[PDB]
Amino acid sequence: LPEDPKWEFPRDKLTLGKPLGEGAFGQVVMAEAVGIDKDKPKEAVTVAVKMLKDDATEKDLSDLVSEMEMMKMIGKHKNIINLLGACTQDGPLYVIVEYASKGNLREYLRARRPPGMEYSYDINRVPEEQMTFKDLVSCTYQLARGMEYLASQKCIHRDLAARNVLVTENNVMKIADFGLARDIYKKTTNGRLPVKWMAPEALFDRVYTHQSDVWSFGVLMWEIFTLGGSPYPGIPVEELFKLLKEGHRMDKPANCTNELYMMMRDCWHAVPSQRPTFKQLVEDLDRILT
Amino acid sequence: ELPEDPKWEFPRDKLTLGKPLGEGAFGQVVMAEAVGIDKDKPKEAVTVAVKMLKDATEKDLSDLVSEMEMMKMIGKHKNIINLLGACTQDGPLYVIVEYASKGNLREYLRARRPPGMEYSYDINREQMTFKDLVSCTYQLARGMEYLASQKCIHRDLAARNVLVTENNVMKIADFGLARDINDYYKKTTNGRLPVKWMAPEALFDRVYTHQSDVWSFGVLMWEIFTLGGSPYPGIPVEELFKLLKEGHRMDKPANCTNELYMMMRDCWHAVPSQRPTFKQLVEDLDRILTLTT
Ligand SMILES: CNC(=O)c1cncc(-c2cnn3cc(-c4ccn(C(C)C)n4)c(N[C@H]4CCOC4)nc23)c1
Ligand SMILES: CNC(=O)c1cncc(-c2cnn3cc(-c4ccn(C(C)C)n4)c(N[C@H]4CCOC4)nc23)c1
Repeated sequence: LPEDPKWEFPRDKLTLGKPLGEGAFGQVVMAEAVGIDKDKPKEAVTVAVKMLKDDATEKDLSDLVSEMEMMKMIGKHKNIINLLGACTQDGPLYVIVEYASKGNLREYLRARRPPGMEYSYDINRVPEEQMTFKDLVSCTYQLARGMEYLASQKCIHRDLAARNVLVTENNVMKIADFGLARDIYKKTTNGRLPVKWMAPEALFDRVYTHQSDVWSFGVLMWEIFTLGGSPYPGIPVEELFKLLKEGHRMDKPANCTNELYMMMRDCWHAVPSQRPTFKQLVEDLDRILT
Repeated sequence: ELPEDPKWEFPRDKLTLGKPLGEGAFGQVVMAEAVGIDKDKPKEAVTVAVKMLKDATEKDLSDLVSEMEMMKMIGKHKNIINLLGACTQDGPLYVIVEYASKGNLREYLRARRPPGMEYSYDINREQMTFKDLVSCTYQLARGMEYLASQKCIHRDLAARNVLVTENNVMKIADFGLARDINDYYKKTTNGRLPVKWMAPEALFDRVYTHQSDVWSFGVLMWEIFTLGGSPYPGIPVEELFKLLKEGHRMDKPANCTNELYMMMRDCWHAVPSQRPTFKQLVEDLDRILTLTT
């Protein structure tokens, strides 16, 4: 792998830590980096490094490099997990990205559900108490702002879901895993069946567009206002195909205004060209915030 | 097998292909004609250009589909090559866009330079005036300000990618193309080295913004008032990196007022946040155009 001084970070100044989780690209590990912020070059900063699992092929290795080199292309934004640097030449490939202390969004919302209406036993959070409606509309607004940035850079996400959203310690929403490569199932990875987030054109024809991500914004909105519900609850994958081309759609979440739910279904238009653009989603969510 | 969209489907019977025109990164574009593509006049044949694949991969098919469906989202404008229809489901994919009879701008301008002032041996054409040149820039700024408002970044704005219709309307083209993994870009594509149209911040950080699109507008202006000149004449690409961040810029073209050349340099501002918006470019370009004669 060629050198890149603009992005290279020395492994001496990088100290690994406890693992965080795993994804389609490998595993992501907590870490600390000394001087990764050039402005404050004697400061330890908490970071997350993305690396391969101990059983990955080179197909998986080029797919880690090809996400890293795409993260350099699309720039930085407040509502995405940004790239900080990399370790290339010696040993394993580390990819250093921003750290979000409050974890991922789906389990953040599930932990803050009302008593007796939990998803699973797990552990609840009453220091966090419970979220308000205005709380919820700004999380999607932040994500619309972030999705409108990625769309403007001609980037397609292909798998936008609440589990792939991350929360910083100031409750900032950060879209993650947007540079992954596309390689043409019933395999639940990380607790989710990804086919339930796909637009019909990507589910039946395996074709993706910025409009297809708009379909996956709609489901994301449904996850948010149900505080982490699971879409199409308990429906077999074999039946979603038939149910989808029949015109059936998900029901209106409680504690959610009609105009938001009528915005939810316009993302689920059968024709991609008929779905809203990210630009008007940002216009409408801003107006609804006040 | 591509999804349906009735509003945009055009029957393949009524479309008869013709001689090829040229190519881009997206495939080939070929002359053709379509009967009834204009619904208001349904018994009329209209000349169109259709974009199709060259052979090209399964990846190349998705980037045509996402360029076609992105052209539907950003709307229509007088100063861009607009989408007219498509043939999707029953055969190979055809994307039908507007036809500009006079070809691209760079060779349009080069064909119209004075005797003895040629760029190359091509049969010439009937010479453009100063008012001709300024309204040509105004039209293109109007088109870029529309594209910017729809959150669109061009990334490769050059005279060769502007086309002229039969009444001299300027139309920006290839604005919805997908972004791939970085071409060396130092290889001549379509008679130009695209690296000479890139802003330094997009050169050194490989990230594109609306402020960089203004930088390539400035280069574009230089192309126009030199009637199809070649930017940075005889400078090696390996030296252009240093030469740009050293502050060197192209010289003021003849038959071009000082205020236009100092507008050209404000496009080439070192600080991107300081370059003007297209919104302000059309406002100033409007002012220069109406004190024409
Ligand atoms: C499956 N992971 C991704 O897809 C991913 C991709 N790129 C960057 C990340 C990432 C970035 N900051 N970050 C912070 C944490 C974290 C912090 C505190 N906790 C626990 C103790 C509550 N977990 C984290 N943990 C995983 C575990 C479950 O969900 C996120 N993942 C990340 C994640
Ligand atoms: C990189 N080009 C594009 O991407 C593109 C995309 N979509 C539509 C076009 C297009 C639309 N109308 N049109 C007309 C002509 C033309 C007419 C008359 N001539 C001369 C050769 C006799 N050439 C034309 N010629 C090509 C050949 C040289 O420059 C462009 N291209 C177009 C172009």
